[PDB]
This record gives sequence, structure tokens and C-alpha cells, in this order.
Amino acid sequence: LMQPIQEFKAFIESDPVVHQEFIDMFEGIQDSPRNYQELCNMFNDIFRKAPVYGDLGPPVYMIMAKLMNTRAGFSAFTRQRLNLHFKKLFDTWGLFLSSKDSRNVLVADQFDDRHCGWLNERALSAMVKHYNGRAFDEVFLCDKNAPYYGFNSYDDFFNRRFRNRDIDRPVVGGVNNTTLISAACESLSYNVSYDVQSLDTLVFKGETYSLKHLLNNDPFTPQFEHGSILQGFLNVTAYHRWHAPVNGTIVKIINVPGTYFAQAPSTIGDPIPDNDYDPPPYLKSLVYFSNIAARQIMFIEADNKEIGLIFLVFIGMTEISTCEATVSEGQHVNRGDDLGMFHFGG
Amino acid sequence: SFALGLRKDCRAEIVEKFTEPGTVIRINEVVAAL
Repeated sequence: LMQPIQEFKAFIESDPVVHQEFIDMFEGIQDSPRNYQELCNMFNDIFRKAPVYGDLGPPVYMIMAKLMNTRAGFSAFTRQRLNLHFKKLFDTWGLFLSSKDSRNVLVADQFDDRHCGWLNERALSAMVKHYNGRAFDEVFLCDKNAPYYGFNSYDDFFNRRFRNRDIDRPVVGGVNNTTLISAACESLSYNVSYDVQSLDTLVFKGETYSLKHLLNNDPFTPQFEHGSILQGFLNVTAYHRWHAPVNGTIVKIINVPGTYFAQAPSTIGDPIPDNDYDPPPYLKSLVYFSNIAARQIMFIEADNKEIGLIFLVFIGMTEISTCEATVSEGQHVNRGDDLGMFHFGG
Repeated sequence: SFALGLRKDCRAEIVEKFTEPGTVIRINEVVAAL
């Protein structure tokens, strides 16, 4: 086992309460992983190779979902001490996913009955579903004649840039109209909430925002009391970069450590569907865990004074939880410019 | 996942079609307007 997994296992064993949680969470599980030792062994496989196309979510989520859906698992996964280890595991994995060796999934090869490479036409088709008949190599900047479509790693492919946003994803109304706020991420609508507030605990009102938590007690928090929040979900095959939603100035960027595998407690025990039209408990938890997940908060001062101070929160989910800003505090940006991107990592 | 936050004093209003979960959000498209 690679050293980070060793230290992870040693931590589980170092505290009898944590250890007990990593036993009870497996109760009656007949499939692999059946205990925390098999979990560690499967991590050791997963972190040495790049993900493939086919599953409903990324590979760590897939083997974790049954555990996350228990009380014991939620307890374990809401300890900052344990989450420090998940961070180091996923950061270690992300190293490999930035390396030339992770290109081997950037192929058309079918790998088994249910999985294929990312350049297979099944996957190529899925990734341009919302681009109105344009093809993958038209939409995204790549080389369709090169091996691995020209990407130098999996992360490079995951964070592929648009070849020509003015055709496929235009800044609607033009950068000069400052009365408009753009979507920051290619996503699906998940929740809108009005008159948002702060809560003293995140209990029994699951799927409610708590500004104080979401924004990690920032001094700006009171300004957003009674305001509104729109939240989107990015599919695993979606464009994963961030664009500036307004012309404005970056006021403040805060990186907040948090959870990776915490679903909403109200959903613990709900069925985990064996299909894809039905959302599993974790994907019904995005509002809840925006309060506590590893995330980056970005405050922007819109050039249009009638829009003023806004915030963005980029919210991690399981192994896709690294939030890289490519802008700096004080910098000016126009609607549609890069703010940063998501990566596999902690 | 991502979230956009607007102040109450902000005269911009989220575009109503996005209050329905599952609606497609094309990056750079308008999600709120004055």
C-alpha cells in the first residue's frame, strides 16, 4: 500500500471510536469493500490509474456510497481529522492524474461491457450533448489527429478549454452589458433559495443553506442575509472550468477545508438506486453539504454598482474537491473570463 | 458544484426557469439580470 493509505489505515486504528465507525459502517455489506482493509486495498488500485467513462459517478464515490449512507459512515466522514487524510489521498491521486501516464484512458478502446475510454464515440457523444450538434473537437481545444487528442494528462482533458466560446458558449448580451450575470459553470440547475439566513446547527433542516456556514463566518456574511442563492451541479462529463459571472474585481478568495463524503443526515438510509434516472442520497444533498464540504469562497465586486458585491462558492464532491483559482485578489475580470477550475484532489 | 450569491439590495433577479431543478445551465448564459 502506498504510504498515504498506510497512514490513513494507521489513523483509523489509532482511535477506538473512529475504528468502531469503520467497522459498523460495513454492517451486512456482502460486496467488495467488506471492511476497512479491503477499502484501503481498493484505494491503492484506484489512485494508480485514471477514471474511465461509464459509471454514474467517479470511482471513489462508487465504492464509498454504501458507507456514506450509514450513521457510522456519516460520523466518520464529519471528523476534520479523518478528512485531513482524504485530502492527502486525493492530492496524491491528483499528482498521477497530472502525469503523462494518466493519458492511457484517453483512447477509444472499450474496456469491458460497461466502461470505455474518453475518446470512444459513446463518451465523445455524451460530452457534446448540449452543444447543439457540434462535435467534441469543434467545441473543445484539442487535436483529433493526435494520440490522446493532444492532451498531456487526464487532468488536462478534464479541464479542456473551449476552442471558440463565441460560437458554443457566448457571453450572452456581450461583455459590455453590465446588467447581466452569467453562469459561472457548465451545469444543471440544482436549487434556488430566497431570503437566505444563518443557522446555529445543520440538523433537521437538511437542504437549507446557512450563510454563516457556507461562507465560513466571513465578515461579509451579514451583507448576504436575506439575499438569494442559485446552485448548480456539474456532471462528471461536463466542462469543469470557472468563468467570471460579471465584470468586476476579485475582492477575496478563501479556501475552506471540509467534508468529502458527508450526505445530508435526513437521507441516511434512503435507497441507492441501481439505475441513473433516480438520484442517490448524496446527489439529493448538495444544498446541505455546501455548508460543510471542502470549498472555495470567492467575493467579487461587480463594476455595476446595482449588482455590487456578489459571492461564488465552488463546492467539492468526493474526489473532485480541489478548487484552483487562477485569479488574484484585486484583479479585474470581464464576464466570461477564467476564474479557475476544479480538479481531482482534496 | 457551485453557488452564486446575491444580496437583497441587489436589483438583479435570478432567471425563473432555473428555479426548476434539472434545468440545463449553459456556461456564460444569463442566470440573473437587473
